[PDB]
Amino acid sequence: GNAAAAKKGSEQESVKEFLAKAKEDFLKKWETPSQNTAQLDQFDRIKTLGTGSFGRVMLVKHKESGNHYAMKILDKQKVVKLKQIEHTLNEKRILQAVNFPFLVKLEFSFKDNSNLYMVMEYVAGGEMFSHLRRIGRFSEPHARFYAAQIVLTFEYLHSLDLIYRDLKPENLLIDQQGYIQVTDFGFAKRVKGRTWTLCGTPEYLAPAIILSKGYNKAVDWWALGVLIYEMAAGYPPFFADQPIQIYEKIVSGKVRFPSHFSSDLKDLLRNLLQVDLTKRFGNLKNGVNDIKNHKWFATTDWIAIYQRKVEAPFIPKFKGPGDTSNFDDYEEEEIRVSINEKCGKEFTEF
Amino acid sequence: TTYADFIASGRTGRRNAIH
Ligand SMILES: Nc1ncnc2c1ncn2[C@@H]1O[C@H](COP(=O)(O)OP(=O)(O)OP(=O)(O)O)[C@@H](O)[C@H]1O
Ligand SMILES: [Mg+2]
Ligand SMILES: [Mg+2]
Repeated sequence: GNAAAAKKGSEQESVKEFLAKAKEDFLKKWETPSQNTAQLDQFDRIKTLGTGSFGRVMLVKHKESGNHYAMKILDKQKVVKLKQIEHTLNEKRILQAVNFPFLVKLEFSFKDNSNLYMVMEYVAGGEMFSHLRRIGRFSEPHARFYAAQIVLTFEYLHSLDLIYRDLKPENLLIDQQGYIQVTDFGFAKRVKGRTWTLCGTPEYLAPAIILSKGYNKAVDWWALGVLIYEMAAGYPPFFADQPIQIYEKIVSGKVRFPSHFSSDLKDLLRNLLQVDLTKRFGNLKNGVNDIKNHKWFATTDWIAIYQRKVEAPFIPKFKGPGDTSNFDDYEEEEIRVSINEKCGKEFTEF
Repeated sequence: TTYADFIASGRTGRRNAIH
């Protein structure tokens, strides 16, 4: 009624101011990035928490404090070979400048002759991926709880002219309170307007990215559509054995929903998985509000989510500091450091 | 079922990014 209208109308003026102060803070750091804030020997390398097509993330304990952290290690030479120089510079420069409840915090960063290091706060709950695959699928309220956090995060990121570009269960972690911690800013980019790089993860690529067309922040909203679908169904809306097969499905414009999906969920998803980006939710005149006001999110207290006052639907087990039981095991490898500095000029600003 | 077809496919494990 007239009460909700006032509540919604007022809250928007508030988030408006919030975002305003947030941009000031961000800009300050974006213009003058922190650099060389620690060194390799101040940490003891414990175990590999995960690997990607780019780096290795290892659990580590800070010697002069005992505190644990998640350290991402990138081989400078490999970065160059995979043509990820600018992306890597974007990754660190952006990650060190952002500040939001659901974004993993970058504690320190530095480099040596061979590698680039990004020391993050260790999120011990494990990837959303493992829990999702183990459980099968999340109930709509469970999926909604996480979705709401992604919506707020993208509102934040997008307001700073940042595009995320790699939303997936694998890049989302659960903290001790059962809340989300977005990691992997490898494809994050500060850009006003269209961009063209082919990047992301197959199952989550928007049609524009696949068709080598320029694209904008709307790809993140499409990715959200895929995330919610996968979280609620247990499998992706577009899957196959080869990426190209997945791509043909993505651009086709055809999506089928499980019989157990609610009417509200299907409607929201048809709007997010909208091939026509001019008709896609999050990219219309009212932007992100079209999503926040959508029926599927009717029971979502957005301000409460931001304050982390909502009881999480699931809280991972934590047997104390250094506990990596929520992560798969990986084959280890010595962290080699050449006596010769590699790709110095390329990574000067890191 | 769709879920059975997914579970039997080659991409049910952790997915790495492409570039
Ligand atoms: N702060 C953290 N706390 C705990 N685990 C983390 C943290 N950051 C990353 N990880 C784990 O390490 C993995 C690898 O990190 P990341 O995704 O950034 O590597 P990547 O090379 O960029 O992977 P991708 O193929 O998606 O590009 C993550 O999937 C996650 O399991
Ligand atoms: Mg990743
Ligand atoms: Mg990455």
